[PDB]
Amino acid sequence: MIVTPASIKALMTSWRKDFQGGLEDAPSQYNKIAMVVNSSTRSNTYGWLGK
Amino acid sequence: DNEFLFGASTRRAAGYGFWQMAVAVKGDLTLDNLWKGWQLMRSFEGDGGKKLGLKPTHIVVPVGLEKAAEQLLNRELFADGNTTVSNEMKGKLQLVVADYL
Amino acid sequence: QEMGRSAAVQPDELIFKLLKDGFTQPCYDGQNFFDKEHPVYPNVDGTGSAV
Amino acid sequence: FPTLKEWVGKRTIQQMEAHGYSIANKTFEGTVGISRDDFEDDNLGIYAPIFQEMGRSAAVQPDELIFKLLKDGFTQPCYDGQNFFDKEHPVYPNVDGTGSAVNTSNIVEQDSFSGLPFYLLDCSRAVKPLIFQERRKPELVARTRIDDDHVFMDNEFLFGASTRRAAGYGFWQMAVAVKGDLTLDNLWKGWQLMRSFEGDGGKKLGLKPTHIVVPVGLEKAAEQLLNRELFADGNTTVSNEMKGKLQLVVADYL
Amino acid sequence: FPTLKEWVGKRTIQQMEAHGYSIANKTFEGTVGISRDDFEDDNLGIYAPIF
Repeated sequence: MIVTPASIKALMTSWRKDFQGGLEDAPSQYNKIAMVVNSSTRSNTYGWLGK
Repeated sequence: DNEFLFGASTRRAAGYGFWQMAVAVKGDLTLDNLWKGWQLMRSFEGDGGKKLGLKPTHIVVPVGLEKAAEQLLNRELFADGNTTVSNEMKGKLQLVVADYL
Repeated sequence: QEMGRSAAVQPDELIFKLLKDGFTQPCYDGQNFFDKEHPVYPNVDGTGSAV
Repeated sequence: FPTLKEWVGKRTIQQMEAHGYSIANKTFEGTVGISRDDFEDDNLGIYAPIFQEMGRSAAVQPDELIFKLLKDGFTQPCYDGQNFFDKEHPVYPNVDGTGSAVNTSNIVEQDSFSGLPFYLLDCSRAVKPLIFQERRKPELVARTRIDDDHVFMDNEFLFGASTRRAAGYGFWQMAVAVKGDLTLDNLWKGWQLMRSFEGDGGKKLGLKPTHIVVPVGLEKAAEQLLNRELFADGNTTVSNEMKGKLQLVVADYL
Repeated sequence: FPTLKEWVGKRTIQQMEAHGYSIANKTFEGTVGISRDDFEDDNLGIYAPIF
């Protein structure tokens, strides 16, 4: 039996990438309650007329 | 500096619409509180005495109130005070269990 | 990929934080979004004694 | 990645973290011996399926290994240094794992309980809670050559099998142990505990149990809870709202 | 390897050993600055052999 040191025995591992994405984020569900509007300048102004 | 830099940037904004189309219930997720919110929202009026037509469509609850939501909206026959009764508010509302992502 | 996901997640963190702290942020009529004093004037022109 | 923050002056450079975990393989053996004369001197074919018994004896190890994992999940460690089922899993308020850690719980405990616990896992995402790594495929050897040293010097046949494999844990956020009765309240408590876990920095993870593992002695309660269409919830007949959501795994701990 | 002996009887199984050693490496930097004007009027070519 060859008495190898501790560091050499610790280097004798194989790298596996099964844990790559970590834990996935929660589902996205903001489109159900919000209205999406695109702005083109410094700010948007909205205006409506009373009855 | 012998450094690698990774950066991101976006230009977005979030704002409020009409206050008349939302109601916050600061209570327990019981049938009575849900109906109170429903009727309170249906009682809203516009300026000058006009009668708007509004009624809830969505219900948003934290992830800590999932038990009460599933035991109230997704039960065909549930308990109404120690007697088994039919559920009259099963498909009326859409449940959104938000994690506040 | 991680920074792309972090950028993508933001619209939900924005919208759902808006409902949550809706008791303090102001809305169009001047008061907070969730409030117990939201004026409803008796005249169409927005002039009278608010209820 | 760090959460996006409002840009007022100059970009503030932040930090991230990386994690690591290791599982070590172990070797296994099993052998049996029958004399050559007795093996070759049967006409009833009674000693014939020794090779089949070899295969069926080495094909049952993975189940034993995996289920012995869960059972002793309160002692063996996970990637963060604590035990798999522990009430002190550190969760930091910064993405780079730097700050005042708050101890998060992985166990649901009932007062003065002396029964068999049951487990709730989430086997839906890319990484399953438990890992089973195999180093070398099992090898089955039957020493029957007439010039074999043992055959030559002892007139005895040797039948042996050997495997080299191990098993380990995955993410602690994807498994919850309930040390309590198998009732509706405990099941929902475990569900809500699993649903409330979040990563470092306030990152919201979407986790939801998909399997429930119970021992053989809890099959009565499991079948009385997850299969009854109309059950009793507080001395009242109400519809089962958790029928068809979880998958039952009655493990013999093979 | 163990020294060879005279083979009388059965062989004896001896042992061996292994060693280890690691060296870490460092980074060195060095810089010098010259104005654009004084470098772009080199008719002679005196500042050119700085590499």
